[PDB]
Amino acid sequence: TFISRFAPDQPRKGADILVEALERQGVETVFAYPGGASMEIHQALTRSSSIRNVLPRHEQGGVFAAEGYARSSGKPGICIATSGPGATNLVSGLADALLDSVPLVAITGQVTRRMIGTDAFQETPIVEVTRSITKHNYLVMDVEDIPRIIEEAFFLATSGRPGPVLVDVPKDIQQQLAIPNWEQAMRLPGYMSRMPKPPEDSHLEQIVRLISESKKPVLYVGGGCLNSSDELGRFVELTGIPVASTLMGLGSYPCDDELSLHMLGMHGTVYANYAVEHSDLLLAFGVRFDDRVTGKLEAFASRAKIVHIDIDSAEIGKNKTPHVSVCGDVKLALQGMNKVLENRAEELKLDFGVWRNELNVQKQKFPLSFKTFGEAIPPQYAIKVLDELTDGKAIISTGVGQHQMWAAQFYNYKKPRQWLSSGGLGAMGFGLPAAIGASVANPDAIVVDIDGDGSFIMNVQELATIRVENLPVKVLLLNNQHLGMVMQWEDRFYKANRAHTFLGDPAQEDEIFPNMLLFAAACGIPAARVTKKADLREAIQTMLDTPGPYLLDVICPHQEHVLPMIPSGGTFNDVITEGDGR
Amino acid sequence: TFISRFAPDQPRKGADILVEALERQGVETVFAYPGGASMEIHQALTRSSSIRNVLPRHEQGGVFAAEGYARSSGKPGICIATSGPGATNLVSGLADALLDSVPLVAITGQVTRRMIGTDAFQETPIVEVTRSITKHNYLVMDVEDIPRIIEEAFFLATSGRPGPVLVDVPKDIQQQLAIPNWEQAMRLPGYMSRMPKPPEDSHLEQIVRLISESKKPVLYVGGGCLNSSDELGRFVELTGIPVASTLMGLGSYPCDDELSLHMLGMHGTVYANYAVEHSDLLLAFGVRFDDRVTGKLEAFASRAKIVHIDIDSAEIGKNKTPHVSVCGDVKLALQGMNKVLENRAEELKLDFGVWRNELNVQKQKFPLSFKTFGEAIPPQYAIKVLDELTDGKAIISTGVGQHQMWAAQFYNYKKPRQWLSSGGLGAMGFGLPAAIGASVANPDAIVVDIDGDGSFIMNVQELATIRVENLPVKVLLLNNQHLGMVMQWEDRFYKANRAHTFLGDPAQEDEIFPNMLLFAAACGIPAARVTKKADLREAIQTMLDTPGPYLLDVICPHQEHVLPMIPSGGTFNDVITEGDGR
Ligand SMILES: Cc1cc2nc3c(=O)[nH]c(=O)nc-3n(C[C@H](O)[C@H](O)[C@H](O)COP(=O)(O)OP(=O)(O)OC[C@H]3O[C@@H](n4cnc5c(N)ncnc54)[C@H](O)[C@@H]3O)c2cc1C
Ligand SMILES: Cc1cc2nc3c(=O)[nH]c(=O)nc-3n(C[C@H](O)[C@H](O)[C@H](O)COP(=O)(O)OP(=O)(O)OC[C@H]3O[C@@H](n4cnc5c(N)ncnc54)[C@H](O)[C@@H]3O)c2cc1C
Ligand SMILES: COc1cc(OC)nc(Oc2cccc(Oc3nc(OC)cc(OC)n3)c2C(=O)O)n1
Ligand SMILES: COc1cc(OC)nc(Oc2cccc(Oc3nc(OC)cc(OC)n3)c2C(=O)O)n1
Ligand SMILES: Cc1ncc(C[n+]2c([C@@](C)(O)OO)sc(CCOP(=O)(O)OP(=O)(O)O)c2C)c(N)n1
Ligand SMILES: Cc1ncc(C[n+]2c([C@@](C)(O)OO)sc(CCOP(=O)(O)OP(=O)(O)O)c2C)c(N)n1
Ligand SMILES: [Mg+2]
Ligand SMILES: [Mg+2]
Ligand SMILES: [Mg+2]
Ligand SMILES: [Mg+2]
Ligand SMILES: [Mg+2]
Ligand SMILES: [Mg+2]
Ligand SMILES: [Mg+2]
Ligand SMILES: [Mg+2]
Ligand SMILES: [Mg+2]
Repeated sequence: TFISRFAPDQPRKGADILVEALERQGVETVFAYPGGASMEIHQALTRSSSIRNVLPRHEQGGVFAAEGYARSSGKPGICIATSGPGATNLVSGLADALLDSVPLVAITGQVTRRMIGTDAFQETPIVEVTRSITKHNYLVMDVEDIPRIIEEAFFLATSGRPGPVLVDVPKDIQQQLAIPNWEQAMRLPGYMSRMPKPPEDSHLEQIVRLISESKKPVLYVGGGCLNSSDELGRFVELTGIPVASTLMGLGSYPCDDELSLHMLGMHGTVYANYAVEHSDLLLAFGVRFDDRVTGKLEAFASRAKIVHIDIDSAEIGKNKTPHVSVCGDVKLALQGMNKVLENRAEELKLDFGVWRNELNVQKQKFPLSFKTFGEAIPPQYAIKVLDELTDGKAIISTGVGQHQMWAAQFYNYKKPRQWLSSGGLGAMGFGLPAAIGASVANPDAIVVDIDGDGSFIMNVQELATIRVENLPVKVLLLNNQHLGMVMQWEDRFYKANRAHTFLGDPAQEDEIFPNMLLFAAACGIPAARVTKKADLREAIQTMLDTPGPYLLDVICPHQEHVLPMIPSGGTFNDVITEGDGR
Repeated sequence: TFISRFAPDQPRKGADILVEALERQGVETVFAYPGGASMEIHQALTRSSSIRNVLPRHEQGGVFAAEGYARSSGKPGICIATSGPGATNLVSGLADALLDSVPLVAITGQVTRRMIGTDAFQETPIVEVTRSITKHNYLVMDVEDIPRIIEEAFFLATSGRPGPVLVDVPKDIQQQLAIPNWEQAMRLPGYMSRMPKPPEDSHLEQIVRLISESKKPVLYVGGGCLNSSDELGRFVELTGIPVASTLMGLGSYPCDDELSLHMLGMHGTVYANYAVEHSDLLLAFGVRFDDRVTGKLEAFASRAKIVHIDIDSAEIGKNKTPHVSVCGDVKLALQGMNKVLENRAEELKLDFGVWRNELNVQKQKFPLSFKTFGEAIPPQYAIKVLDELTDGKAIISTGVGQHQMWAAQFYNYKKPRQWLSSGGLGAMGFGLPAAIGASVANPDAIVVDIDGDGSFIMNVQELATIRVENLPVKVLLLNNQHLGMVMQWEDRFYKANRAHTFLGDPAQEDEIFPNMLLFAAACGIPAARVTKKADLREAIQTMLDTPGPYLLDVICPHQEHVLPMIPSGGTFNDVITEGDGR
């Protein structure tokens, strides 16, 4: 039973109704940067005893923190910004949350209703701007609509295929007094009628039928399974089907497991892509057949009967056409199939040991590998050490590029929501703010941002946030002085012709530039650099053991390449397994 | 006569046609951050001998630098970004260029034409996103359209009311070979037919008629006069009409002049707003009657006959209704009126010395003023010293907030395009990147970014750009540890209740946090802090005299308030002339 801070017959500002609407949704933390058009909302926030604000240093930091909070917890992330430049600074995070299906509620102040459309001070038509990069959005045109719109926004952000919802609030509405009605019905008839039903036995029985008729089945699991860890693990017990995972799926099934093929796709393992190439049954659970995974679609799982279970009917049959499909929550489908697989266990007698052995041979002939050169630190190796000293139990966020691939390849995620990474939009500068949100949501966890030097500098101002919020964020900075992934493509496809990929100072080209230790020092954050592989284990242990935030600058030879690699639009037969920038 | 690097019968990549299209427009400098979907464009850029790239550390830095380049030079600023997160990171700069009418051409890489609409890797529907915040934009659907679209984009960005134009280029189009045709006609029939004619004598003669019948005329000049410095100065010679200027107009008429009323509006001088309040003729040249200037519209220039000259007919009669108008280039109108005023000089005998004296009394009773407390540095005073040691000849860029108002109030701009400031959107984080673009366009000028500690940290990563580009950018950081302007409004309208406006570390609240000197040190930029007013003159001289970039952290009491202040929607009779946070 909720207790308002206001008498139920007492008028209060729209801003106060908006904050109480958040309290009534269970919101505990928001990421809010104030300005003129949201001041009223900030004033109302100080009157709340149950909502904490984490002040970022840039609204892009605020929205990426909100995403970290959501991805690391399964709760919606809440960001708040002023009008105009506040709102436009959210845009990369909105697009990012929409592409990765992350639940987010973004609230923007706006000029007054009578000023809308007049090229007013700090006016942006943010509802127009963000229509194509949000799941839904709203312009509040009457203070009495605030309760319903906030309720609809959380409902839409968190139900179905999750995503971002933006709510735009004119300053005059924030100031208007009213008595809220907390019992209005949501006004979403179409969306609620198009919500998937629980899966039917008919369809689940057909999937189990297909499994029992198959000799080479592969599971293809993605971000849709992040709430299905238990059900999926049980399903693999009852079937012994080996598991390939997308970049968004990492940790749905444990990486340190004998049935795990690890990641498939452009930079997937040779054995994961082999499994899919030669499978005769493809169980695609919570995946969207993106071409970073599939390569050339006609060549992808070309001898497989394809089962697709997705909560979004628009995904089913979009790129690849399944033989069987379920439109619904993969968690319910797994539960239902598990009962069938348990009851008919002795009748079914499922054994894929011959397929599993065929894959385990590929696993032994073509494992993930890296070279050690003299005493230079291999980035791959630094991530393996971090895995060992954290016992695969850290929350890992990353930037985008080679280090992101290595954080996926060389750390064994044990649970979903340990891995926080921008996959569909691939936004640099995500890792540090995302780690801020993850640490706020999981204040007892080990939180490590595995970052690149180009990604890290983009939202470096959030080091200040980490300090004043006294968050124990660890930064494993893999520093190769380049835009590594663009550099790799220059090496393989442009004859190593460099086009603006070097991030250091060309006037002193053998100096580490910038000196990231001084960024940390500027914000009172302990830091160290490590250059020799022999010093790595101790350096990483110091970072872990030192209380509070810590930056470790890990210097890496820049000629490393992420392998394997299927070029864009290619087939398994195109996989590249050797080479680097030397 | 232009010399291609390609034979005129030789096919080359669309990327190479795009770069040569820029060369043919006279482009010398671009601000380009590479990614996968723009790599081809970056490769083609390295093949150009005439185009230099300035690599920013964040695309928001790139676009704000492009704006600095444009505002400081009168040329279009050119920024280039990859697809997806590259493109979304431009958005605040696009909206900013559209609100301040800054010419800008933004080029974004895009996924291939067949991938558009498939939720592809790093795909953003950027043409949809930016339609309402650009003057125009384009999606290139055929390599043969590149010459025409680039020509149209520069034409639209620079003609008429200038603004940003975005061009979105699919990666397959960048790779396609073709032979460009450099002689296609622009396809802009409607826009070119709606282009204003040279002003008619009928309308110019009526304006001079009104002047000669007036006893209290005021000039109200804005960003539209930035190319009319000579004509406007001559016009003031022939008429002796005193000049009030908007924040975007600063320097069109010299600040250090006896006829200058300085800035009008919410934070205008008492005498400028008085002049307008009591005028009987308002000459509104290159201004858009924004309500940061007008306050309550009915009360604004309520006894004046209003003349409005604007290049955009949509502005004429929008907010205030003129008695006379010219739709056209204010530079041509001034030239035309100057001939009339010269020929009929002895017949007209214009003398407003009685009005000018009435204003000069207001100038003496209510000048701009500040308090000095002990040995604390007044920010107002620090800007006056900078004015003196630079002889009012520096290019000044700023962030947004109190320091922005003080940079407008206490520096005497002598020419247009010395002042680079975000006025309509008011985007924090603009000052440092804008100074980068200004220094690249004016490599011999004194370039000073007068910044606040909240604005400065937002794009602090561009310190790296300044270093490797070896740009002599000076940073006068006015550091009050707060979001000053939001703090001021908290003081006057919310009983000093602080809602997330303190930027320092509350655990050690009397320490300067962060330590901006270490940000500069991280990027190899000389820096110093100054805290005592007696040390200010020397500290600023050191910054000016030390070659190359330099950061000066100027510590300021946070209780300062920008005065005067007409509250939003108010009238002259509401002006606030005293008070602060003490
Ligand atoms: C540099 C770089 C390289 C990359 N290379 C690779 C790569 O080699 N391999 C790779 O896998 N990725 C790679 N990507 C990531 C990539 O672009 C996509 O982000 C990823 O492939 C898509 O993940 P997904 O298929 O799991 O779909 P998601 O984006 O995770 O979407 C989840 C899907 O499940 C559905 N869903 C959600 N909830 C449920 C539910 N309860 N029940 C049923 N369905 C549900 C949604 O409707 C959607 O279809 C790379 C990214 C970058 C930046
Ligand atoms: C914190 C803050 C406080 C502010 N307070 C103030 C304030 O007290 N005073 C103030 O003035 N501003 C203030 N502003 C700035 C403000 O919001 C607007 O940016 C400014 O008032 C508008 O400038 P402008 O009228 O010159 O129009 P601009 O934005 O400069 O537009 C120029 C106008 O001229 C036209 N034009 C362009 N070229 C030509 C040409 N060749 N011939 C004819 N017409 C042309 C365009 O069509 C347009 O109508 C403040 C901003 C901030 C961030
Ligand atoms: C905190 O410092 C400042 C400064 C400033 O102008 C310099 N504005 C704002 O808030 C706004 C932000 C955006 C639009 C605004 O316009 C506005 N808002 C109103 O809300 C009631 C009324 C109004 O009357 C014109 N104008 C306003 C505004 O508060 O005027 N805050
Ligand atoms: C499927 O076939 C194609 C063809 C093509 O251009 C011919 N583009 C794309 O998608 C992209 C979309 C966006 C960026 C792209 O470049 C890119 N993609 C990467 O995927 C991980 C990495 C990378 O590193 C530089 N560049 C690519 C890219 O496939 O080149 N796919
Ligand atoms: C906001 C933004 N701008 C540009 C991007 C385009 N990309 C990339 C890619 C893969 O999307 O190909 O396009 S990755 C990348 C370079 C990575 O820099 P690093 O972290 O310091 O080095 P690391 O050694 O790769 O770990 C760029 C420039 C991007 N995604 N986001
Ligand atoms: C991207 C962005 N986010 C928030 C903004 C809303 N505003 C402002 C305003 C005037 O637009 O009122 O809204 S000014 C301001 C605080 C200024 O920080 P400072 O430079 O360190 O301190 P100074 O002492 O004022 O010089 C904020 C938070 C903004 N405009 N841009
Ligand atoms: Mg605002
Ligand atoms: Mg069947
Ligand atoms: Mg080793
Ligand atoms: Mg790097
Ligand atoms: Mg790209
Ligand atoms: Mg008349
Ligand atoms: Mg003094
Ligand atoms: Mg930044
Ligand atoms: Mg400040």
